[PDB]
Amino acid sequence: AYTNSFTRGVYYPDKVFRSSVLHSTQDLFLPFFSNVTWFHNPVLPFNDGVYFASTEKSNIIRGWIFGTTLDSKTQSLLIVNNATNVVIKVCEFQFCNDPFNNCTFEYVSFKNLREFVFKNIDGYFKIYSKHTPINDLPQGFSALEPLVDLPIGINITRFQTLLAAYYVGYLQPRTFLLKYNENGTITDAVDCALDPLSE
Amino acid sequence: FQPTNGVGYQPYRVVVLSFELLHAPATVCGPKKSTNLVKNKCVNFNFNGLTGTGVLTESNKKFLPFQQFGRDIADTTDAVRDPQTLEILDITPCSFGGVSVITPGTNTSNQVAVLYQDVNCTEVNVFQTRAGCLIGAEHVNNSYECDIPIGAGICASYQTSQSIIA
Amino acid sequence: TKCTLKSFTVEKGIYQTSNFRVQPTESIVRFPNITNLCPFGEVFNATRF
Ligand SMILES: *[C@@H]1O[C@H](CO)[C@@H](O)[C@H](O)[C@H]1NC(C)=O
Ligand SMILES: *[C@@H]1O[C@H](CO)[C@@H](O)[C@H](O)[C@H]1NC(C)=O
Ligand SMILES: *[C@@H]1O[C@H](CO)[C@@H](O)[C@H](O)[C@H]1NC(C)=O
Ligand SMILES: *[C@@H]1O[C@H](CO)[C@@H](O)[C@H](O)[C@H]1NC(C)=O
Ligand SMILES: *[C@@H]1O[C@H](CO)[C@@H](O)[C@H](O)[C@H]1NC(C)=O
Ligand SMILES: *[C@@H]1O[C@H](CO)[C@@H](O)[C@H](O)[C@H]1NC(C)=O
Repeated sequence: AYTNSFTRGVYYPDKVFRSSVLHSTQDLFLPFFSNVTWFHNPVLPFNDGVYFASTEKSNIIRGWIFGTTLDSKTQSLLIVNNATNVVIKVCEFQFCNDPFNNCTFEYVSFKNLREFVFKNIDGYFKIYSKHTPINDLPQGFSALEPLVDLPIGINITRFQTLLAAYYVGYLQPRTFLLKYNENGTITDAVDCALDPLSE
Repeated sequence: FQPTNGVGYQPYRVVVLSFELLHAPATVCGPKKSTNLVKNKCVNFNFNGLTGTGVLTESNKKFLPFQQFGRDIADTTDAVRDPQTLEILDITPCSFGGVSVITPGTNTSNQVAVLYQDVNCTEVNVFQTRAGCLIGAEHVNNSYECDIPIGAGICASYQTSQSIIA
Repeated sequence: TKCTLKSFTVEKGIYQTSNFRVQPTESIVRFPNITNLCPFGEVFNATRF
């Protein structure tokens, strides 16, 4: 299946603060009016990023799975919310073909829209997020504030999903034009290559 | 192992730290230096990542809870969030400018008066004007035709024993 | 002024000779509160080797 992500998927590309100034930045962004592979379980590729979204009711979507060969003999990340905290590992736990050991990291800590973004820039993990109430992907604009960072340097090519609806995009290297308001909040953006008026 | 041997057979504990390095962010690192904070002086700073020289002053900008820097329309550093106590500072380049030697005719006199351009000369008889601050010139409340123009409506001239007036 | 004009006499006017520049007083360095130190007290101070 397919659907059309109208205007979503803009994340603060850096840490500076700019007030009421139009800036033009080039990075990996989700192209405007793209297709998102509407879903309702299997593995997927990790071309250069993701735009995992969701519209859940009771936290049916839990976590994720990453990694190149997705089992032993090559490392593979993990993220889970097992009703306690977001346990993170880079271990080689045998990846069951239907899920729901010598490792070098660890960590332990429709009305929702858990928009997320994932990037393996320089092989290390980078996560953004924005958790918005809603009441079938709505239009509207909202930026993404970074919340985590993992210095792993693992080699990722593929990922998966654990267990409402969720979607998937793919980031691409496109130039935008961001409208910081006075508070420094991204308020609007223009895709710099969509069509002649935008150019 | 007996406590009353010599040192030769006497037990010793050994720990061997094997420092290994790969293409990793290398988080296992020792404490960095941290000096106390001084404001209102042209100091040579190095905040968490970035460096430079300026005159740090307490500010009133409101960063977002995750931002750290600030920038102008021309992409220049302007504000820094202090990593220890989260108060936002500003950054002003400590002043510079030019030196200009006013003279009447050397034929007339050897006395001059200097004008430092665009400073407050409180850290640089002594007069503060709108174009700089003038050193070595009386102030009159009268008005005449312009003799030696200076800027922003100030003209100085040599007048009566005599001296230089502005 | 004379040395910039290449003259021993200068007529009435205003001339520019040099440049003003405040110098940096001192250095300052800031970094986040260094906490979470290594549990080296766990391997050196351990019970049994
Ligand atoms: C992408 O979206 C367009 C418009 O919705 C659709 O026509 C197309 O089939 C979708 N898939 C691909 C691979 O282009
Ligand atoms: C990592 O440990 C596994 C067993 O847990 C072992 O088979 C493997 O050889 C080890 N890797 C290296 C590089 O020593
Ligand atoms: C991952 O594999 C690619 C080629 O498939 C290689 O260029 C890259 O260096 C590898 N990275 C790591 C961390 O092994
Ligand atoms: C900016 O921040 C202030 C501080 O809470 C808030 O009251 C205001 O709604 C925000 N937005 C605008 C546009 O002022
Ligand atoms: C200028 O200098 C000449 C000699 O060099 C002198 O005779 C004359 O009086 C001077 N005039 C003034 C106005 O100083
Ligand atoms: C000169 O410095 C003092 C102290 O910093 C300040 O109060 C004063 O306003 C300054 N002068 C001008 C003209 O701003």
